Amino acid sequence: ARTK
Amino acid sequence: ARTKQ
Amino acid sequence: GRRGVLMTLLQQSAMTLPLWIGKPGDKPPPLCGAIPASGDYVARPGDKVAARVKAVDGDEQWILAEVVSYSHATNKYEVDDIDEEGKERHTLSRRRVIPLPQWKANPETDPEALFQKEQLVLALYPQTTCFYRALIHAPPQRPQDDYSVLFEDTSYADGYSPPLNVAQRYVVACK
Amino acid sequence: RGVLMTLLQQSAMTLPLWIGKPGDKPPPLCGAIPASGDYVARPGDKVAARVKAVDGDEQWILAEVVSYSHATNKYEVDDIDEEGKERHTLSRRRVIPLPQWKANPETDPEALFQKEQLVLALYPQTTCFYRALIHAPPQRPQDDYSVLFEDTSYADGYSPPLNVAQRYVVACKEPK
Repeated sequence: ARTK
Repeated sequence: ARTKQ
Repeated sequence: GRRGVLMTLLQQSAMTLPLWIGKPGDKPPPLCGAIPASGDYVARPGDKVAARVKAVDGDEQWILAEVVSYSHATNKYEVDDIDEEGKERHTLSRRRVIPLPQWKANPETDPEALFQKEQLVLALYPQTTCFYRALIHAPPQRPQDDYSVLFEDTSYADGYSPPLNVAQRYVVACK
Repeated sequence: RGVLMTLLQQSAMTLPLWIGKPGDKPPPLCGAIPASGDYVARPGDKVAARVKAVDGDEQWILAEVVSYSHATNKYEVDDIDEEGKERHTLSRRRVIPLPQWKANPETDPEALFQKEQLVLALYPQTTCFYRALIHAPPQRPQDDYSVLFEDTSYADGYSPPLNVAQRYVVACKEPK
């Protein structure tokens, strides 16, 4: 996943 | 029912 | 008399609403506090609801009512007014019935299951058995506490009532 | 990464409006209308999936259902980023189905989240969902929600209004  | 007066 | 009977009934239903007690990992269920019913939910005989009914003279009210039956043939409920003076059992479409919560949310463990400040809701107005548009003013701090709400009220210059208290049993979504 | 974001935005764009008919009510998974009781998402469906990292940290991510097993009552889902080891086996309560239709503000405003409602929303330029309050529901069929994300980098705890598509705003299943 791409996180903040 | 009882409504707002 | 009738007035006392009605106000007692309201207290009975508000006070007896069970508190949701989960354990770590559990989420609050549909109909706990502000968590909505599942899609396609059908309320059961005996469940309390807000029911949108017309009089013979035409004004629509959301009244406090109890489910009598639901017909899957016609997709209609029958509901009874909580007041004995309401002598008409109403046949209603699903969109005219909002289930009341079946659990209270504990603010100390499940605050996501409470309505947020300034959310629009339908709330039971004091000394009545009917629901009206309101904004949440403050959520309950403890399980025993009511919400405080500002009712829309055109008798006030700013269009809102002072804060008035409403139990979790009697605050539902206004959609 | 650029291509991933392109696909994700297109997925938001192509989510069909529920048209319905006059006299009708919106179905489960139109906009904010919750899934039916006991619903099982289907292979290929998009979901928010709550992934517990090895160190215990919990994050809701964008994923796609691979399978559901009656044997265990668990899903397999694939992280949308398709990177490295993408697959996760998860309990049902760790999976929230994304809406399958946009609610049309012009016909079904009752199927939109309302101002101040707590939601999980996909953060712009990420594949992760975070707690937010609704700032405004859309007023045109093509329009996003405006939301305020919880964000400790602001003294008052909230972001400025940020836009998130209907496909990527769901009910808040996350404690603070």
